[PDB]
Amino acid sequence: KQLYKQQQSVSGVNLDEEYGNLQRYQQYYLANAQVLQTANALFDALLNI
Amino acid sequence: RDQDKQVNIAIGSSVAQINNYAKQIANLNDQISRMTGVGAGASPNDLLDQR
Amino acid sequence: DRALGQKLQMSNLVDVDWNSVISSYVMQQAALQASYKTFTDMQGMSLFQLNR
Amino acid sequence: DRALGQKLQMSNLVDVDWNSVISSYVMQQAALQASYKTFTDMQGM
Amino acid sequence: MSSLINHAMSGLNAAQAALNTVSNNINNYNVAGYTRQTTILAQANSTLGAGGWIGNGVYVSGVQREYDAFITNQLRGAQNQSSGLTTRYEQMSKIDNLLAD
Repeated sequence: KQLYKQQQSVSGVNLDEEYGNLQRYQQYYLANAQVLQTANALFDALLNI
Repeated sequence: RDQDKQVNIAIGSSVAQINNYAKQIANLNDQISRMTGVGAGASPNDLLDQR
Repeated sequence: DRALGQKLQMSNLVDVDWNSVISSYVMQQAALQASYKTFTDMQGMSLFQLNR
Repeated sequence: DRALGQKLQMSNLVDVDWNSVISSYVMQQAALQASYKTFTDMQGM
Repeated sequence: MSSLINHAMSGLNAAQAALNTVSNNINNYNVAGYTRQTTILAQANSTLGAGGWIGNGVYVSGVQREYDAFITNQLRGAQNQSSGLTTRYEQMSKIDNLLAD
């Protein structure tokens, strides 16, 4: 049992760091999408000229 | 006994990726020098990071 | 009687002292939930506030 | 007493340990909740 | 250049892929045999314009397996003993139970 748990320590999903990561990367994805809209406004202004 | 043996395996594992790391740093030297050669002072951000 | 004394001394060397451990257990439980709350809420508000 | 021994030896094979299964049951329920939250977020995209 | 949109699409794709990976860490969780998988990120390739920090975006450089050999292999023998000596004791119990009283 001890050695199985020692294997799990490295291998086993810890479920906390991953959950926090899930949030962290949603933020990143939103950051990307919004940035696209800004470039859209930029070439909108250029087009409207 | 066997866990000291496995400590010996870990030593080889450590050396194993050291070789390749050194190799890619050599490649990075090559490319960074080349890019500055053409760059006139401008250089690649990404390669300076990677080094 | 000597044996009883000996196992008493053994105990001494190894204590549950149930009450101390579970009191600090509750303290740590509250601290844990507090820290997690900090992470979730703060991180959260700041994300969609900043993205906007 | 022979029959008693047989009776318990059968339990060794067939029976289920309540504690292990209930623990795994709760843990997998938590895993389900995790998977469902994952899905609803990813679909939120 | 189409850089303006391309930066965003690169980052968006990379984020989505990393999302899949972290999910894969979640979706399995309980099932034995799995090991946690971790992800790599790095800059985009050098269509460097004319030099300088024209990095053009990002990409995910695959996923890594958190895996081992010198405790992984060492695990098999311990499991072997667990079965064998446990069984030696367990069979004797098969008998002593009958004949003890």
